[PDB]
Amino acid sequence: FACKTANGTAIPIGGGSANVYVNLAPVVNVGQNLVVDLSTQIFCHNDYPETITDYVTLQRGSAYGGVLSNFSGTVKYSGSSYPFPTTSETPRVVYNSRTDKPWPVALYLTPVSSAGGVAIKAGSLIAVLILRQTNNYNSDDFQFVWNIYANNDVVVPTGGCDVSARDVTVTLPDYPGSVPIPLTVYCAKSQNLGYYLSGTTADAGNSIFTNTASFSPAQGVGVQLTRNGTIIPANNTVSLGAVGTSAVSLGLTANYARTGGQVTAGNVQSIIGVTFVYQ
Amino acid sequence: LYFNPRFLADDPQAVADLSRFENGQELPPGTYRVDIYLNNGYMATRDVTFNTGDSEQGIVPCLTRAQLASMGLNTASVAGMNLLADDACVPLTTMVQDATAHLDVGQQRLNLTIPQAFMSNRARGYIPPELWDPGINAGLLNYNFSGNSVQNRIGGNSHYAYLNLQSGLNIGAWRLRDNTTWSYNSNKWQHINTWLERDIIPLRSRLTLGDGYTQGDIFDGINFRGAQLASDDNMLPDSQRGFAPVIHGIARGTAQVTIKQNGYDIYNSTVPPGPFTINDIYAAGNSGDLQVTIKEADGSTQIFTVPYSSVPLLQREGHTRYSITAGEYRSGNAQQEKPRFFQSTLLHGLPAGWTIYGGTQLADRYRAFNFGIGKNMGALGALSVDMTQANSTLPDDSQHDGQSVRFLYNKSLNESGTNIQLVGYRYSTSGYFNFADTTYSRMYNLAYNKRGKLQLTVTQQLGRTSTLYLSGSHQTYWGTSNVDEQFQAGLNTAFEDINWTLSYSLTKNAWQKGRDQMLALNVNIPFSHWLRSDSKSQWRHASASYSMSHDLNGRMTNLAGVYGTLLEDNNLSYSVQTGYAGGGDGNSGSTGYATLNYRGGYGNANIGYSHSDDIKQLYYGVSGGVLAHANGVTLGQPLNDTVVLVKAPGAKDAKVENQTGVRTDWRGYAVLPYATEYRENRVALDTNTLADNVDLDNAVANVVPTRGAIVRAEFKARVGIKLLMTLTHNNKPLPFGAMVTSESSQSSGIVADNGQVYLSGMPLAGKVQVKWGEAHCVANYQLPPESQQQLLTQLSAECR
Amino acid sequence: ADSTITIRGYVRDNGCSVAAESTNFTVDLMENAAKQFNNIGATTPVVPFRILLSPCGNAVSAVKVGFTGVADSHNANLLALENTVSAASGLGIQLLNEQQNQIPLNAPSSALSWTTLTPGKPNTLNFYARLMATQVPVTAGHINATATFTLEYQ
Amino acid sequence: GVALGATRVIYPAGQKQVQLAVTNNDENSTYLIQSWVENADGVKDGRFIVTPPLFAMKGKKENTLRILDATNNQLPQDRESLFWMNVKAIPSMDKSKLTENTLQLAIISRIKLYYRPAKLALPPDQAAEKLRFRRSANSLTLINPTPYYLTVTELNAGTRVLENALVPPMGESTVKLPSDAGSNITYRTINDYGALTPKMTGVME
Repeated sequence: FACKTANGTAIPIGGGSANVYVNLAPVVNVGQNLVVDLSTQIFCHNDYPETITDYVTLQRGSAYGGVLSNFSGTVKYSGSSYPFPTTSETPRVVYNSRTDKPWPVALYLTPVSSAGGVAIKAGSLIAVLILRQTNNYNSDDFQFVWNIYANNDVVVPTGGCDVSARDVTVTLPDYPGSVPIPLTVYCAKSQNLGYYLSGTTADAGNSIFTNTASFSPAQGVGVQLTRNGTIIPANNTVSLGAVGTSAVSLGLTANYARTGGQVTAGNVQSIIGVTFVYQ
Repeated sequence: LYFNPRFLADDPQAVADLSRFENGQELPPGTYRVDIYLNNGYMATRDVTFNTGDSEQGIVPCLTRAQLASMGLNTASVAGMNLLADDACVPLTTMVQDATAHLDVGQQRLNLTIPQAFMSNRARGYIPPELWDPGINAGLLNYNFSGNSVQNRIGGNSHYAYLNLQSGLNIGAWRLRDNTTWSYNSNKWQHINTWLERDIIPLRSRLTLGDGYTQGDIFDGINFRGAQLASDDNMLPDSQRGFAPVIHGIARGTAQVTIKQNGYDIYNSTVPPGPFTINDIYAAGNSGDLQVTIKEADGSTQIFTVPYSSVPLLQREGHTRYSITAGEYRSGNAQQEKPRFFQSTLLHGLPAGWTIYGGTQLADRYRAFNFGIGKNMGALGALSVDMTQANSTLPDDSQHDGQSVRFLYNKSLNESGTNIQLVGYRYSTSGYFNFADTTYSRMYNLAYNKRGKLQLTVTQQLGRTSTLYLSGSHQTYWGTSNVDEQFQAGLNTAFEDINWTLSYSLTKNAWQKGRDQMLALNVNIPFSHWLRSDSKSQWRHASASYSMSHDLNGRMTNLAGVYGTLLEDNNLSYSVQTGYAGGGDGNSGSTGYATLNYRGGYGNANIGYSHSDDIKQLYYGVSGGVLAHANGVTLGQPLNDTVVLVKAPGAKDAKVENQTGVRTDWRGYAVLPYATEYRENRVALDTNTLADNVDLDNAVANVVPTRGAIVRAEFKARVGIKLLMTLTHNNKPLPFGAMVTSESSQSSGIVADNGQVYLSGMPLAGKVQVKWGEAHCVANYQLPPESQQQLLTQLSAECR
Repeated sequence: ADSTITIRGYVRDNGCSVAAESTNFTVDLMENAAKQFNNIGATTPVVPFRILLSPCGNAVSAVKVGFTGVADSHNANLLALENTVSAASGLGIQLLNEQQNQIPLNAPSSALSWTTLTPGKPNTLNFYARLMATQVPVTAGHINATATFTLEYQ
Repeated sequence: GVALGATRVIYPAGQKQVQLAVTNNDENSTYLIQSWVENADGVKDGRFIVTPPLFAMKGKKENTLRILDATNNQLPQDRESLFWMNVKAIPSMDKSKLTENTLQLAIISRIKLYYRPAKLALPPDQAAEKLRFRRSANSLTLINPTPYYLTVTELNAGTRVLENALVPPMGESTVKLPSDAGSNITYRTINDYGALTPKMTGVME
C-alpha cells in the first residue's frame, strides 16, 4: 500500500512518516465548531489490490499545541465517532482497489470554555496520527505517522466590548448644581473590568480638574466627578466588579468644586477621559 | 393675603384676575390629578381625590395607608395608623402631627411635608417596590450575521457564515428566552438554550425553569436543565450590596459623624444622642480601612479606625443568600451521561462580621457536603476556610471517599503600601472527585485528580500612576509529577494621555512539555493633545497604537495602527493597522488589517479587510434587533436584555440624547440598546433636533425597569402653532393677566400686556375663551393655510 | 481614550436681593389736625424707611435708585395717598435722601445719579419721609400710599 | 426679597428662547412678580414676550422666566439692539393688619437685554480693544466704532475720576471732563457675562 498527499510528501510501502498542512477556520467565536477535513489531504492505494486486501485504520492520535490545550472534541471515521484526542483504535477500512482513495478521517474540534487569543499558531504541528495498516495475505504490518500541521493561524474571539455613548456631554445647572452623567458599559463575555479617569488637574491632590474654557473662563472654580457620593481622583482604578451581558452603570455625577479664591462668572469647561483596564 | 391692584397698574379698573392668586386658590374639583412631592422629593403622579375637611385649602387629599407606607411613612411611628382600614381615608393632617398638605392646580404640585420622626430609617438610594415596573407584554428578536471569504495560496475558495438568533417573550412577569445558531460552510442547525425566569419580589428571589447554570462561588459552576431558586443582590438597594461592616457608636448629644477612607469622605450624617448603628456604607471592597470621626455639640471629637477586608465569600451582617438547583445535567459533550442532581447552597451572616456557609449536592451516584466559616480578622485582613467531603463512584462502579480544604486570604494594606487581592490554597486527598468527573462515561481525564492549587494576586502602586499587577496559578497532581503553571506580570503607566503597558506571561501546561514565554509592550498615543481644538478638524478622537511582541524563542512581531471616527455623531469607527512578523516558525511578511464599523438607528454593520503574506479574509457582518408589541413593530440596535421603548407620536426623527446615534424610527418609536437594571434610568430627547413645528410636553422621563423587561417611556408632543393674539374688547384692550383657555386643545395662557396673549400648540383656526372675573369673552380666529410655514403668527380678534 | 466626557455649564453673577421695609403710619391725625393749615403739610408721615441689599453679587459696583408713583395733583413734587372714603385730604408723602434732599418722583432715568455699593457685603439705604400739602382740609381716617423704587443695574 | 439670576441677559439672533433665574429669600412672606420688556425710548413695545408674565411665589424657591423672540427679523443686523427687562415684585399684607394706615413700597428691578444679530464681524471677547477718546474744552467724548454695546466704568482721567456712562455703537457719548483732570485716562469695560475685565488704556483717534 502506497499513500500520497497533496504536496510532494508521500508514504511508501512498509509504512513511514509524512507531514501535511491543512488550513483551518480563521474565525471562530465561543461555542463555534471547527472542522478539519483530512480526507482531502491523504490518498492511499493498495500495492497488490488484485489478490491482497489491505486493512487500514487509525491506531492512535495525539493532539499537540493549542489543539491539546484550548480545544477538544471528536474524530469521525467511516461514520463512527471517537474521542479527540483519541485513545482507542479506529474501525478497520478495507482497501482492495488499485486507484487511490481518500482516507475517511475527519476531526470535529470545539474550543474549551477558556478559549481566547490565538488558539493554534500557524506553522506549528496540530496533531500526530499513527495508523496501522495490515493485510490478510501475511502478517506484515505498517505504521504511517501523519503529522497534521496548520498553515493559517486561528484566533478564537476573545470579545472586544465598547462603552455606550462615546463623546458624551453634560451640563451643570448654575453654580450650586449636580448632574449624573449616563455612561453604561457592557461586554458579551463576563470578565473583571475597571475604569480610571485622566485629564488636567488643578491642585496637588489630583481631585479637581482645571477649567480650560476659551470665552472668558470663570477663574476660581472647577469640575469634580463623584461616584456613589465619593470624590474620584484622577488616575485611580475603580473596581466595577463582574460585568456580563446586562450593562452596568458607571454611576458618575458631575459637580462643582473650589480651586482658587474669589469666584468669577461666565463659563467653565473641562475635558475628562476614561480608560478601561482588564484584570 | 391680599394684593393691592394699584401696584400692578395705575388704571383704577386694572384687573380683578389677581383675586385668583391672592389666596391659596384651592381647586374645587375633587380629582386634583397632581404629582405628589413628599419632603421636597417627588414620588409619583396620580389622580388624588380630595375630601372636604379642615385643611389649608379646605380639601384634604385622600391618600391610601399602604401608599403612605410605601412612600416612606411608618405605621408604627404614628398612632392610629393600624386601627384605620386599608380602604379608609388616612387623616394625615390630624393623625400625624406637624403634617402640611398643599395643592397647586397651576403647577399641578401636591406639596406634602411630614416630620422626619414619622419616617423610618432607610438605606441610601432605596427604591420602593411600587415604582418597579414589571414590563409590557411583547416579543423580542435579535439577529446577528457574520460572513467570511478567506482566500489562501492553496484552496482559497472558502466562504463561512454564522447566524445567531435570540428570541424572547415578556408575557406578564414571566420572561422566556431561546437561542439558535446557523453555520454555513463552503447548512447545519444548532440549539443552545431555552429558559424562563420569574422574579418573586416578596421573597426577593428568582425562579428559573429550563436551561441554566449555577453560581460557582462554593461548588464548581455547572450547566444544568431544571428548576433553580436563587437569591440575588440586584434587588437589594445599591448602598447595601456587597460587604461592609456595621458600625456602632455612642453619641453624647446631637453629634456629626463622618466616616472616610483613602483621604476622601465616604459618608457623613447627624446622630441624636444615644446608641447608633449604621450599615448603609457602600461596598468599598479593598480600598482600605475606614476612619470614623464624631464631633459633639460641645466640640469634643472621638476618632477611631475600623478595618475593612472582604473575601468574595463574605456577606453583610444579618443577611442571607441561598441558591437551590434541581434537575438534569447537561455537560455540553455528547459523551458525558446526563444524570439527575439536586444542589442547595446557603450563606448567612453573624455579628462582628462573621459568615457561615454550607452546601449539599446529591445525585444517584454522588453525595457531597461542604461547611465553611468566613471570619473577618480585621487589621490582619480576612480569611475564609471551608472543608468539603465527597463519596463518589467512578464509571467502573468503584466507590471513592475524598476530602478537600480551601483557604482564601485577602488584605487591604493601602495605608502606605500595596494591598493584595487573593491568596488561595486548595488541597484535596487521593479520592476526592468533583461532579464533572463522576459522569464522564457510562459503563478520559479521570486518570489524575487535582491535588494542590495555589493562586496569588498582587497589586502594587508606584507613584500616583504606576501600577503593577501580578498573578500566579500553580497546580499539582496525584501520582504524576507534571505541574501546571501560569504566571502573569504587568506594568501600567500614563504620562498625561499616552498609555504604556508591559506584560510578561509564562505558561506550562500539564500534559505539554516546555514553558512558553510571551513578553508584550503596547503604547497608546491619542491625537488630541497634539492638535488644537478645531470644530472642523475631522482628525479629533483619533489615536495611534503600537504593539510589540516577543516569544523569547526568536520571533519578532510588530504592529502600528491608527483608529478614529469619520462621522458627524461618531456613528462610524475606523481602524487601520499594518504589521510585520519575522523569525520563529519562518513565516514572514507585512500584516495588515482595516476595519470599519457603523452603528446606526437600524442595525450595526461592520466590514473588515485583512491582508497577510498568504492569508486574506473579508469580514462582513450585520446585527440588529426587533421589538413587537401592541402598538406595532419597531427595529433598532441589538436589544441588550433590559430595554426602554421610547414612545413619542409626533416626533418623526427625534434623536435620544447621550446615545450613539439612537434615532426614533419612521413612526417615531425607538428602542434603547442598553439600560441599567433595578436603577433609575433617565431618558431625554435633544429638543434642538426635534421638529420646529412640534413641541414636547416634557423632555425628561424616569423609568426603573426590572431585569429582562421592556418599559415604555411616554413622551407626548404637540404639533400646534405658536400664536401672539391681540384681543380687544369694546374697542379697548383686555385687562392685565386675563386667563385665556383654548377650547380645541388643553393650552392656556395669561395676558401679558396691551391685550397681547401668547398661545402654544394652537390649530390654524379655532375658538378661545378669556375670563378674569365672575366667561367674559368667547372669541374665534381663523388663519390662512400658509401660516403653518411661519414660525410665529400675530393677529387680532375682538369679543362680543 | 475609549470615551471622553465634556463637562460644561456657565456660572452667572447673581444680582442684589432687596426687600423693602413696610412703613407704618401712627400719627392718628394728632399733628395734622392741630396745624389745619396745609401750607407745607404737617410732617406727620415722617419715617426712616430702610432698604436692605443682601446678599449682593461679586461684580455689582454701582446701581441707580429712582422713585415713581402717583403724583399729587396739588403738589407735583409729592406723592398723593390712595383715594378712599377714609382717606385724609390734604396729605401726601414726600421722600428725601440721607442728606435731606428731596428726590423727585417719576424722574427720568438720566436724571438720577449713580449710587456706590460695597461689593460682597450687606448694605442698607435709609431715606427720610415727610408730609406735604398745598390746599385742602385734613380728613383723618386711614391713609394708603402706593409707590415703587426702581433699582437699575449696571 | 427677589434676586435676579443674572444682571445681564443676552439674546443671540436665531435662537428661540432664553432663561432667567429668579429666587426668593423672604420665606416668611409671599411675593408676586410680573415681568415685561420695554423699548429704549420708554414705550411698552411688545416686541418681546415673557411666557409667565405674572405669577406669585411663596416660601423661598427658584423659578425660570422665559424670553421668546417676536421681532420677525425686523431689526438692524449691523448693531445689537438694547431693551429693558423689568421685574416688578409686589408683597402681601395681613387682612387684619390692613385696617391700620401704612405705606408699602414695591420692588422693581431693571436689567439690560441685548439683542445680538448673528454673524458678527469683531470677536465678542476682543470687542473691548477698540476705543476712541476726544478731549474737548470741558468735556470728554468716547466713541466706539466696534459693532458692540460696550459699558465703561471707573473712568479715571488722572487724579479725577469721571462718572460712569454707557456708549452706543456707531456713536459718541459725552461726559463732563473735570478741569483738574490729567492726561492719561483709565477705563474699565464690562463684558457680556458681567465679569470685570482688566483695565486698559487708549489713545485719541
